Amino acid sequence: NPEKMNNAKVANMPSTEGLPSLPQGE
Amino acid sequence: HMSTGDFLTKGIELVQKAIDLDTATQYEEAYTAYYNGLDYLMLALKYEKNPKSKDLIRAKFTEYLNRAEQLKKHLESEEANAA
Repeated sequence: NPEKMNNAKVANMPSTEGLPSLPQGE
Repeated sequence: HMSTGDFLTKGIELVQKAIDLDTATQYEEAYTAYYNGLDYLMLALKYEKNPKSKDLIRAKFTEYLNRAEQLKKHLESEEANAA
């Protein structure tokens, strides 16, 4: 079932929201 | 372990790798994986016909693009300071 596969892959895409902010300065 | 097509899968596998590299503070390799991943996800978007899938891929693409920007701003800043 290609449709359900595709939908599942999209649903489970990873998140960056746990990653620490990366500041830049001098 | 490589074939043609399957853009979505390739893109997701690379970003999964980027996030682990990112987590490990290996930002040079992380960035490379992010942009490789993003190239594939862009292709995925181009040929995605399901509007909901497209919206969701696009939302994630944006998030990754944002992270990748942070890493490049960091990496090039660092290189300049090394001089």
